[PDB]
Amino acid sequence: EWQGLMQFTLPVRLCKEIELFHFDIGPFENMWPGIFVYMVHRSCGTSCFELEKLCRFIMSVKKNYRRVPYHNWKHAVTVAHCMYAILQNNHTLFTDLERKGLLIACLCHDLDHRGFSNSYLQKFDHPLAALYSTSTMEQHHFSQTVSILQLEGHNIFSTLSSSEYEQVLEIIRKAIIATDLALYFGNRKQLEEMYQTGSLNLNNQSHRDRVIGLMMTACDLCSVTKLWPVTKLTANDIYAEFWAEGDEMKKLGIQPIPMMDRDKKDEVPQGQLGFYNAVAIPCYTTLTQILPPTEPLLKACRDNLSQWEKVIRGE
Ligand SMILES: O=c1c(OCCN2CCn3c2nc2ccccc23)cn(CC2CC2)nc1-c1ccnn1-c1ccccc1
Ligand SMILES: [Mg+2]
Ligand SMILES: [Zn+2]
Repeated sequence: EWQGLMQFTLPVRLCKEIELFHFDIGPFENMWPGIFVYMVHRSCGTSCFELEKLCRFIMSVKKNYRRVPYHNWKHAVTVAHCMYAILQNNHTLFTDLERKGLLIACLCHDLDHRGFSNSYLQKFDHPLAALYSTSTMEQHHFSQTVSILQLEGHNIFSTLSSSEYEQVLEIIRKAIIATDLALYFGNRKQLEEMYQTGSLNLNNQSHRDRVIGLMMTACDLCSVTKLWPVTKLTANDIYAEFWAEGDEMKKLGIQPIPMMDRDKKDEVPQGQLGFYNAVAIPCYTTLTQILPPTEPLLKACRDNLSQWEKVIRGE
């Protein structure tokens, strides 16, 4: 498997398309691992990682994604692609160390997801909630990443100094934890404050950390930035997972919230429209302000918002 990954070369017809923000990995399933390799080589360089070690890692990350409806291997690579697209359009702003870290972080950010939110795990006293009190899945996601790296021949960061090793793991850690949506709101609030006051400074490390976290949220939610046919289909996978969690609450004789209730299916468009307005639009708006080149993400999100409006209005 990993041996065949080393031999892979991306088709020429996709060389330009992959650079686009709205690129869908959808039709190219068996290429997803190589697509990641491609993005790493172009963004970090071919001399960045040992090829064999990188291929082992990717395949192990792959297998450690469960067959859940949404929080799966496809979502891992999709997010990793948005990160690539963001990094490619802001080539100067991010350090060599940040580029490696972020692409890996995105690929691993949902490692071994079960399809349950943190709320579910904490409410029903799951062992992971017993372990990680806050940002439950996210800490497990990072924990799984460290485990995969500590496997033999999987340590891709072995050619980096002890100091560079502890830096990149912290970059990954902060970035995976930043994918907790609960933390996004506070983060985006502070960022807008710093923008309008003009106190945003990318020399300041904690300001870098905030921007990266927003980038994470942006890359994580990037299903709302694809062409409508793709966005719509992915919305199905998201709700399939929401409802399965709701079903597990129903099995205990507990009514879930309408979002996780499949008997409330009809309100999905209005649910999306609100989510777009409250969460997605402000996310990409603030990101576009911070990184003008990422503007095609906001634009695409605007387009899907109006599609949802048309769904509600019946058009
Ligand atoms: O699509 C999303 C979404 O839709 C729900 C909209 N709502 C609100 C009330 N309500 C809705 N549908 C309803 C239908 C009926 C009734 C009330 C309803 C909500 N959330 C946030 C979720 C709480 C973690 N995230 C995404 C999203 C977009 C892209 N990735 N991604 C994501 C992020 C993290 C985790 C999973 C998915
Ligand atoms: Mg997650
Ligand atoms: Zn995610």
